[PDB]
Amino acid sequence: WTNTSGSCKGRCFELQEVGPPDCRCDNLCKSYSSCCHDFDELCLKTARGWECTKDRCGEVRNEENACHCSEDCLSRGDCCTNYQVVCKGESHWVDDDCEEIRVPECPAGFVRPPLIIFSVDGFRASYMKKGSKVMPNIEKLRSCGTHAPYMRPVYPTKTFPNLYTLATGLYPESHGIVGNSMYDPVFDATFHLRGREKFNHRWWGGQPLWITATKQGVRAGTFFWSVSIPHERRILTILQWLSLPDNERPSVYAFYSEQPDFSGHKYGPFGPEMTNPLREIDKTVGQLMDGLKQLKLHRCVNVIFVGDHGMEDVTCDRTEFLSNYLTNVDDITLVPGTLGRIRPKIPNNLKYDPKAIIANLTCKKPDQHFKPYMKQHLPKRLHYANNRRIEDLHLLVERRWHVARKPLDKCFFQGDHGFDNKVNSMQTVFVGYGPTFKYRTKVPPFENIELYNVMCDLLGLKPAPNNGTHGSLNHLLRTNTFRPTLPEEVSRPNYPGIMYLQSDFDLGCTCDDKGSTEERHLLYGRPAVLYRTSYDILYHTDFESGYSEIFLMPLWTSYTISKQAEVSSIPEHLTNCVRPDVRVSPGFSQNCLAYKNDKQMSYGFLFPPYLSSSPEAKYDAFLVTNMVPMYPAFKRVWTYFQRVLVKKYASERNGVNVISGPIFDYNYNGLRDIEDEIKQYVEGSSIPVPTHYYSIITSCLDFTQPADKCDGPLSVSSFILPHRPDNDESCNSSEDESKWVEELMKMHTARVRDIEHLTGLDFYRKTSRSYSEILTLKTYLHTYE
Ligand SMILES: *[C@@H]1O[C@H](CO)[C@@H](O[C@@H]2O[C@H](CO)[C@@H](O[C@@H]3O[C@H](CO[C@H]4O[C@H](CO)[C@@H](O)[C@H](O[C@H]5O[C@H](CO)[C@@H](O)[C@H](O)[C@@H]5O[C@H]5O[C@H](CO)[C@@H](O)[C@H](O)[C@@H]5O)[C@@H]4O)[C@@H](O)[C@H](O)[C@@H]3O)[C@H](O)[C@H]2NC(C)=O)[C@H](O)[C@H]1NC(C)=O
Ligand SMILES: *[C@@H]1O[C@H](CO[C@@H]2O[C@@H](C)[C@@H](O)[C@@H](O)[C@@H]2O)[C@@H](O[C@@H]2O[C@H](CO)[C@@H](O[C@@H]3O[C@H](CO)[C@@H](O)[C@H](O[C@H]4O[C@H](CO)[C@@H](O)[C@H](O)[C@@H]4O)[C@@H]3O)[C@H](O)[C@H]2NC(C)=O)[C@H](O[C@@H]2O[C@@H](C)[C@@H](O)[C@@H](O)[C@@H]2O)[C@H]1NC(C)=O
Ligand SMILES: O=C(CCN1CCN(C(=O)OCc2cc(Cl)cc(Cl)c2)CC1)c1ccc2[nH]c(=O)oc2c1
Ligand SMILES: *[C@@H]1O[C@H](CO)[C@@H](O[C@@H]2O[C@H](CO)[C@@H](O)[C@H](O)[C@H]2NC(C)=O)[C@H](O)[C@H]1NC(C)=O
Ligand SMILES: [Ca+2]
Ligand SMILES: [Ca+2]
Ligand SMILES: [Cl-]
Ligand SMILES: [K+]
Ligand code: NA
Ligand code: NA
Ligand SMILES: [Zn+2]
Ligand SMILES: [Zn+2]
Repeated sequence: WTNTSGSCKGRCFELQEVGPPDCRCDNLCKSYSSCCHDFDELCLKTARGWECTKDRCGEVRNEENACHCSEDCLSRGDCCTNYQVVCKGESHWVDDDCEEIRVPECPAGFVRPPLIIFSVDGFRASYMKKGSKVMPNIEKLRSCGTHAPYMRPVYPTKTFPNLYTLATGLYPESHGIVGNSMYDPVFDATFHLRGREKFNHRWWGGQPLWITATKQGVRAGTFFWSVSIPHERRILTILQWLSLPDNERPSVYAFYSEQPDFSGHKYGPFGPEMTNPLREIDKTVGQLMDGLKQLKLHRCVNVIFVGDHGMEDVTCDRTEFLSNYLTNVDDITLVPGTLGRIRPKIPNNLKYDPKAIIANLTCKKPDQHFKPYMKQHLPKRLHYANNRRIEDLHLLVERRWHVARKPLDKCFFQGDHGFDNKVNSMQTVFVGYGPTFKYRTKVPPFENIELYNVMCDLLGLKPAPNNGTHGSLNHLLRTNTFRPTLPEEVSRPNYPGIMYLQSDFDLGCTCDDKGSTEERHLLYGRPAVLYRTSYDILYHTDFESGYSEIFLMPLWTSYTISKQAEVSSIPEHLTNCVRPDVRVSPGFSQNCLAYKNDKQMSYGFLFPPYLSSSPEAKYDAFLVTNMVPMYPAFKRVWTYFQRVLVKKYASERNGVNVISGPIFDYNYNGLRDIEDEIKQYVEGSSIPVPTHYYSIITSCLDFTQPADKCDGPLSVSSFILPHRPDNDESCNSSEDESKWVEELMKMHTARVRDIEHLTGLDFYRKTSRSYSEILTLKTYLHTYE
């Protein structure tokens, strides 16, 4: 119980959090039904509106007014934002020329620039194309400050997962807010957009920016605004807090707008009804900038104008129904819409057959507008699996479409979001303006998981452990850049020489018949191994590898293919050639007998014999130390990549450096598995089966320079292919590989950083580039939009 008969007099929007039985006056009181009886009348004043008029200039202060035009209002920090414009002949901030901020220009008592996070819900990246005619304030921030053409949100491209990702620097699978709605099987409770369940602390993991701030003695403003508090009041409150004494004043502030998301759902992103809501948000930005200018803070504060996700054209008519694919939809619960998550209606039903359900949802209609996946098979770039709240069965929905259980479940909407985070329509905005951000600078697109580290740096805070790559966004900043340190190598390699004779081996294999290796094939230095293990560096004419004695295969295989390289076929008599490696013991080698016995498992090679520099060098590609276990269905993908696509990339990019290898992620946590976690081996052997195969393809950004003679920045594209026993994911896989393999690889595009987490390897340790630039390169994701 709370005594609401108390009063908010002189307590409106107080920073001290009050709890029952005392009545609250803070912004959050509304969502706990604990505001004092007079909160609306004292704290949500609307009298005379939000703008000063000429007749109000120099007025005697009236406490009933929403905002003031009295001579004392600047010293009290509660002027209407246009006070100096109307009463003192000042210009609106938007009308001022763009002037470089070389150092913060703050009033006395400020020791560092405050940070204001201006969050806009559903602000699609392409809305910026409307320019100054629609949004002059936002356009000025964008062109005068630092901006990206777009920022990549996290999957699902929904509000609660993305806002909490912005606050923590974590993937939803780690922070726990995996959707706008979610069922936790341990709690046996459901989190919803509406209701009280979401207010329970048990759902919210990690460490949000406001907690990081308070734990390190930095004061934070609210990061939650009640829908009943109008935007003009949110801006005035922030300005009032910025006017508090030095010992009370917060260092970080957040503003939130439900728009343009609200109108986006009603009218779609291309709707003519979108113009007025965008003009209204721009007016709010204008009030904040004018408000800051009159308080002499417009060249003091850092402003981050950021969105949570974009908006797509989605209609009721474009809905796929599970009732058209499955006999009994009454036995299942579906999280529907722009994504699908399926689980049995009865939480632990033994009759629930996910295998039969997936089979009925796989390639059943030619233009099917969704694809089913067991969560561990989802593209690794989504990082959407390691949480009990994520159902095993997932449906990736095609952009512009919805999925529903049955038809029973005019249309209420014309727009929606939630789709795959690489989708153009889901892309959102990023603008950084102020003394710490760069002046009139465009930066390449980046992921929202990276902002938490930057916000910590802008506030002098040590970030909590997160999924960002600290230093990868250093190019956005004038100052407060993070000096990163190269991770120390944990395991030094062995460099084995010849220690065995051909006669020492009995592997059941048959075969009919250092130097400059490092310089040519290892262009960016040796990858470092960041965990404790036993491995060997093996040199060859055409490739170099880091061979694991534990996993009996390379952790990585590195090779360079020039633009002029010749592709050759494997001679008929060498098709089944596998040769013992005299540098590696029989006890630390794979064997052909295991592969022959295993009627479901074949083998591939990491360095392809097809790309050998000579028939003599080709024999090295058939070494037992270059072989890896591969399902025949996967070999169709792998062989096409090696025989066709590597040469294609070398020819188009002027040579390529390729690093390929296995990945073991049986527990789908996005991290390298330890031995005990491996759940599949080649029949009757200790040869582990990878869950995935990666490749990192590097070349010169300036393609007029060959990959092996690049003087400047690099260009990279990578992938993490699922090692599957079938090609059920690719509906057109019965056709030639030229019709589907590339499409599959593009879907499984990845960052070098994703591969580093999955392998415990550290790449690009020896380049002529700055470490900050290399960190940006590692976070790059090649999208095929
Ligand atoms: C993205 O970045 C994060 C953060 O660095 C990485 O996640 C971390 O991984 C390490 C190594 O696996 C984990 O440490 C292990 O776990 C415990 C400590 O765990 C407890 O204490 C920490 C710190 O106080 C706390 O954050 C943990 O919170 C988990 O559990 C809460 C209660 O259930 C929950 O609310 C919260 O969301 C979080 O759940 C998530 O993590 C667990 C695993 O911990 C996972 O099962 C679950 O599905 C969620 O994803 C927890 O109380 C140590 O004793 C061990 O020795 C070991 O060191 C960290 O706990 C974990 N941190 C977080 C915040 O998840 C990701 O790996 C990285 N991803 C990639 C791909 O790089
Ligand atoms: C819920 O709150 C009501 C409103 O009170 C205000 O808000 C609360 C949260 C708190 O901040 C209060 O201080 C605010 O007044 C409560 O009603 C009030 O109850 C108090 C008594 O508990 C009343 O007081 C007296 O007011 C007189 C003036 O009108 C004073 O002269 C008097 O002072 C004498 O007594 C004190 C205490 O011994 C001495 O120290 C002094 O020297 C002096 O001799 C008191 O201060 C107040 O007037 C009430 N306000 C109103 C508007 O009625 C409410 O309390 C309940 O209801 C009231 C009507 C009484 O029956 C209470 O006994 C009863 O608890 C709160 N509800 C609950 C359940 O606690
Ligand atoms: O329910 C909501 C919004 C509810 N709140 C979001 C959080 N919020 C707030 O002020 O967040 C501010 C904030 C918090 C954090 Cl963690 C981080 C930052 Cl950078 C900023 C209050 C309003 C919603 C929004 C869009 C939707 N689209 C849709 O289909 O359903 C929707 C529901
Ligand atoms: C998968 O789809 C098939 C239809 O293609 C379902 O099988 C049919 O079920 C009905 C009963 O509703 C029978 O009358 C038909 O004879 C069945 N057809 C065939 C070809 O067997 C099947 O039930 C679906 N499975 C699931 C799990 O939904
Ligand atoms: Ca319309
Ligand atoms: Ca793992
Ligand atoms: Cl959801
Ligand atoms: K076999
Ligand atoms: Na509230
Ligand atoms: Na197929
Ligand atoms: Zn949103
Ligand atoms: Zn929305």
